[PDB]
Amino acid sequence: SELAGHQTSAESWGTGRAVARIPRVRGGGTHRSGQGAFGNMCRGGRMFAPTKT
Amino acid sequence: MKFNPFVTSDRSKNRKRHFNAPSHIRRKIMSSPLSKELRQKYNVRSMPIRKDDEVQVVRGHYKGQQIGKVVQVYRKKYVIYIERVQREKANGTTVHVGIHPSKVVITRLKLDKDRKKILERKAKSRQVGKEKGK
Amino acid sequence: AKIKARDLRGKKKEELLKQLDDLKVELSQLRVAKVTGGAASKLSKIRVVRKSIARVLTVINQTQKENLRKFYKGKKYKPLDLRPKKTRAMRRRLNKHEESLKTKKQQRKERLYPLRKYAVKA
Amino acid sequence: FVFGPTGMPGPTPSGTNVGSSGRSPSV
Amino acid sequence: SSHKTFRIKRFLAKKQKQNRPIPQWIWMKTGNKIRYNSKRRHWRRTKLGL
Amino acid sequence: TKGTSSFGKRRNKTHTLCRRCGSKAYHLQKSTCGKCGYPAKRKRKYNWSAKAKRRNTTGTGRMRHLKIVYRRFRHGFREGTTPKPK
Amino acid sequence: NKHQIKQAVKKLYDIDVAKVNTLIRPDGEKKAYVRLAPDYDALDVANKIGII
RNA sequence: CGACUCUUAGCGGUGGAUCACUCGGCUCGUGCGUCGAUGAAGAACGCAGCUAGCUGCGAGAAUUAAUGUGAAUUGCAGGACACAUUGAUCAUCGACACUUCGAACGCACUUGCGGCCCCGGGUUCCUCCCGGGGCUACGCCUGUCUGAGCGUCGCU
RNA sequence: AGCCUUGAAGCCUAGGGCGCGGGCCCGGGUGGAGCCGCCGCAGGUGCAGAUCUUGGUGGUAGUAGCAAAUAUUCAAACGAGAACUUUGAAGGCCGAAGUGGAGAAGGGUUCCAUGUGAACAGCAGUUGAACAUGGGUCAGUCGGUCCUGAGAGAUGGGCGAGCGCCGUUCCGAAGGGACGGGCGAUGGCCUCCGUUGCCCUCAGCCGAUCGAAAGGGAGUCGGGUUCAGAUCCCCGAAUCCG
RNA sequence: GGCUAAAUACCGGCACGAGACCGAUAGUCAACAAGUACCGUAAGGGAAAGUUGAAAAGAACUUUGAAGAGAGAGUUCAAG
RNA sequence: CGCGACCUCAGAUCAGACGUGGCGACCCGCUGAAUUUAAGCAUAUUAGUCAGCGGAGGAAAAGAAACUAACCAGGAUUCCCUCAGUAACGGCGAGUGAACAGGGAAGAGCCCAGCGCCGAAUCCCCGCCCCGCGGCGGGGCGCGGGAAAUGUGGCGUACGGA
Ligand SMILES: [Mg+2]
Ligand SMILES: [Mg+2]
Ligand SMILES: [Mg+2]
Ligand SMILES: [Mg+2]
Ligand SMILES: [Mg+2]
Ligand SMILES: [Mg+2]
Ligand SMILES: [Mg+2]
Ligand SMILES: [Mg+2]
Ligand SMILES: [Mg+2]
Ligand SMILES: [Mg+2]
Ligand SMILES: [Mg+2]
Ligand SMILES: [Mg+2]
Ligand SMILES: [Mg+2]
Ligand SMILES: [Mg+2]
Ligand SMILES: [Mg+2]
Ligand SMILES: [Mg+2]
Ligand SMILES: [Mg+2]
Ligand SMILES: [Mg+2]
Ligand SMILES: [Mg+2]
Ligand SMILES: [Mg+2]
Ligand SMILES: [Mg+2]
Ligand SMILES: [Mg+2]
Ligand SMILES: [Mg+2]
Ligand SMILES: [Mg+2]
Ligand SMILES: [Mg+2]
Ligand SMILES: [Mg+2]
Ligand SMILES: [Mg+2]
Ligand SMILES: [Mg+2]
Ligand SMILES: [Mg+2]
Ligand SMILES: [Mg+2]
Ligand SMILES: [Mg+2]
Ligand SMILES: [Mg+2]
Ligand SMILES: [Mg+2]
Ligand SMILES: [Mg+2]
Ligand SMILES: [Mg+2]
Ligand SMILES: [Mg+2]
Ligand SMILES: [Mg+2]
Ligand SMILES: [Mg+2]
Ligand SMILES: [Mg+2]
Ligand SMILES: [Mg+2]
Ligand SMILES: [Mg+2]
Ligand SMILES: [Mg+2]
Ligand SMILES: [Mg+2]
Ligand SMILES: [Mg+2]
Ligand SMILES: [Mg+2]
Ligand SMILES: [Mg+2]
Ligand SMILES: [Mg+2]
Ligand SMILES: [Mg+2]
Ligand SMILES: [Zn+2]
Repeated sequence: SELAGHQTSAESWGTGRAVARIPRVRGGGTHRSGQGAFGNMCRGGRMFAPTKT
Repeated sequence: MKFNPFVTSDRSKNRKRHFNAPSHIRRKIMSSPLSKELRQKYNVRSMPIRKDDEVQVVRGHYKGQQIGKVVQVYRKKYVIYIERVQREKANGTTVHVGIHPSKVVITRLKLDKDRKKILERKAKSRQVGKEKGK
Repeated sequence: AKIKARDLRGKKKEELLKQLDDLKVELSQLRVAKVTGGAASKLSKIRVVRKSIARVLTVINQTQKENLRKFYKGKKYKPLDLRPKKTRAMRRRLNKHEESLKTKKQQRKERLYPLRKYAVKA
Repeated sequence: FVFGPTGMPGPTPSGTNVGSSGRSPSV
Repeated sequence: SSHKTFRIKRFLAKKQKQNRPIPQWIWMKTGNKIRYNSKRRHWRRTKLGL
Repeated sequence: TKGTSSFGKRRNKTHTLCRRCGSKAYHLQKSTCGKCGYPAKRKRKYNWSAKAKRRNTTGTGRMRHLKIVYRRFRHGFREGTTPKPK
Repeated sequence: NKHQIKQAVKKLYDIDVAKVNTLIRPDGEKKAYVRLAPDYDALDVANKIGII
């Protein structure tokens, strides 16, 4: 799917918070909040060079 | 080989339609071959199994020549319960062991008007095919 | 002693109402039994008397609607619920007569120049 | 004849916080 | 509050009734997977928002 | 005192439940729903939130009447007939 | 409402009602406190209904 | 001596990798291509003998009728004088039914106030009270009725 | 005419080996159902790092700590079990701007009875606002309900591509009412009165509607009663409105 | 001023078929009571979570303990 | 003054109808950026694209030349191939960029106003009779009502027509 990995509003915390600069899931109150997103090294992200039809 | 474009041979689809089959379809899936004597008498090969039928277990731990009455057709679990095909629990109470209908042979049929109608229809469609080949 | 719809079909409206009343009284007693220690047999009867109530009401409602349709059959204007449902867009279509209409100009053209059946030699 | 299970849900915490309790400034 | 609207008291009453453990005969059902009511709510641990 | 101390003063609800969409997004002072836009006749819907459109689109609910239409369509929306009686 | 409750009780059990008090319970049900006229004994009536 | 420490190995833990499974996805292709004031989509609250959720249904409420099917459903109980042209169950679905809000429609949105017509019970013709039923929204087309104008006139 | 329930993959192994190496073979164990060689094809194909992602686990470490608001002690009971529960007795504290007795907002069953002592209540618990099983909120008179407030908001109108917006008396034929009178029609305790239709007569309100559980706004008090409700239940005595 | 089928389009819907695709940190967020639980006043944000066994045969009974837990015993090809 | 026509305009819980909201992959009409590229940046590009608003249908839109051409001519619309990264546009930079012809898929053509002739020859609704009646229509009969000469119907429309 062309949406896989992208159906989130993740945003990078930026430097200074002692974490890598990968974009992170917003909000709180669930396991998903503050996790990595989008990048191909992330669980639940988008794969590298998604295959095309 | 299958050629019908509207019949799926997909494994996932065929298992899903087996395990979600409605009650009146599980009845047809729960069919047993007839004995050699019954098969000759009626010209039918298989019948859907029914309560009060008398069967022989031909596979598993309980196989043998003993004929027992069908006491319960548990279509939800896809098994039948047969007289004397049972074991004991830890507390000593006896519990029926489920046998799949495809692993028994019907020696005597529970006959009523509807069953005689179903046997007749099966035997007639068979003869139409035999004359078609002949 | 069970209630079947086939039994109730010919019964008059008054009998069904009386038959309905007996069931409703019986259900009320059962709901009292449900809370005052009734037997499992009485609890199981609750569902049977409920569906019996539904059967009688179903036959009363059906008997009434058939007569209403006979009453309004030849009438120009009918209650909205006796008019065909179909879908909203289908109810707004040009009806059968309106779609078949043609201008006299179109009728004359089709009379004078009908499409012919022909073949061309190979 | 089983009556053992139990459970109770609650909010999942989140640790998106920043202390920042100092400054030099020491230009 | 004691001062309540009928609509609020009706919403609260439904939340009261959902807040029970599952019947224990659900466990013996043929294809059952549910072990407990995973939607239990505690008036102090998590709030209704209304 | 903008943190912990100020959080103790909040005891006045801004929103309540909405009679149309049933979400606690009905602004009481503005008499408007933040979610569905009630009392506007048309439903509030935007294309910058695809996730929000799939949370309340047709299909997510009960389909009380639409799914009977899907069944009736397969027989041409026939009416006023019954199967031939036994 | 109370008027409807009163008329239903009279017709269902052929008794007479002095007054009716109602509340809606925390579980959403409505409870009716129906008082019978002084010439009817609730204990006797409860026996007919099957309460006691 | 013996602790402690380190290395290796057996066994035991902690942990849930791996592997095998897949009633799920994803992609492509085909046919059809159908919502609503006859009240949609959506939302709320209810409904099971034991039932919280999911699922289904709407006070006829885990469903009625009909048709096909042909002996079950099932976790437990029960069997209505449920059970074979006195039809279990499932399926189909054309009959009937379908609470509250919602374009949402008497006015408001608190389960607040009405108005008109008819019906039933109190009473005792009207009134009055209670209950039931039917109506009472905006725009707009055709026509109908009732009107308006120091608009144009005709006869008086 | 590969392997495999006479045991596949996977995993483990101070077993025997091969290869410069990437790796691979065999032995033994566990495992329980599939797998591999060779010629070709294809690729989401090889990790030590990226303050990499997600999950798990360490040392630190039985360590920091469990020190704000003066304080506990004796006996007995239940109980397997008591510094912490209950009863009794002491010694203390809050000291009527209370650590007392009642409400508003908010909560939403936390309330009450009984039971449990798994998890939770940063020691424990025989206890709890935990868990489980059942109960509990009664009104003409107490509030809402009605009024208008600051304000909000339709219609007419205006503007606007348009969803719509402005505006609240402003570019409006904005009254569906009435004492009475005259013409009829229907009924009934048919005497004569109602109701009802039309006409005459009369008519400022001038702004739909919403807006307060602290403002305006008629009228309920005494006693008793429950495990939990009472100006609501029962007893008695009243009162407003229609 | 006006009407007009066909060949064309179709990541929504109803119903189907297939694949050199992925195989539970993958593939849809969602293989499961998932747009759920949970967070936010709100607009919104949004997971984790698959596998006993062929068959429940899911361990009767004895014994220590207040119990959790144990020791025996038993089911199963296997509870290694 | 009264009565009566017409015109313009009102009120009706008047008789019978119709619109509203949703979904929105594809379609039509608007409105409409900025990240971005130009190694800066303002024109330009991004892009008539995202976002925003309206309206549909099973398809939509378009469509039977006020066309292309300049040939020995073709002949509605839509789509595919090619024309063609071409003619052209462009701080003539970065970049952008069609058409005709040709080969195919499909193939379908028509109707008014006007100018005229026909005694309005036309239409809607109500009431009764026959037929049908879950797509509300066919025929007959009303000195029944209205619309319509401020123009309905038939013939006829550029390929000419009467
Ligand atoms: Mg992924
Ligand atoms: Mg013509
Ligand atoms: Mg709190
Ligand atoms: Mg505010
Ligand atoms: Mg329930
Ligand atoms: Mg039925
Ligand atoms: Mg049947
Ligand atoms: Mg109010
Ligand atoms: Mg080793
Ligand atoms: Mg296996
Ligand atoms: Mg791959
Ligand atoms: Mg790796
Ligand atoms: Mg690594
Ligand atoms: Mg220490
Ligand atoms: Mg206090
Ligand atoms: Mg107190
Ligand atoms: Mg503790
Ligand atoms: Mg308490
Ligand atoms: Mg406004
Ligand atoms: Mg008010
Ligand atoms: Mg007030
Ligand atoms: Mg009193
Ligand atoms: Mg067109
Ligand atoms: Mg997983
Ligand atoms: Mg996943
Ligand atoms: Mg994992
Ligand atoms: Mg894996
Ligand atoms: Mg997961
Ligand atoms: Mg695993
Ligand atoms: Mg083993
Ligand atoms: Mg009307
Ligand atoms: Mg630049
Ligand atoms: Mg640059
Ligand atoms: Mg720049
Ligand atoms: Mg520019
Ligand atoms: Mg441009
Ligand atoms: Mg857009
Ligand atoms: Mg729109
Ligand atoms: Mg629309
Ligand atoms: Mg459509
Ligand atoms: Mg054109
Ligand atoms: Mg063309
Ligand atoms: Mg070229
Ligand atoms: Mg451009
Ligand atoms: Mg061309
Ligand atoms: Mg062709
Ligand atoms: Mg003309
Ligand atoms: Mg032309
Ligand atoms: Zn809303």
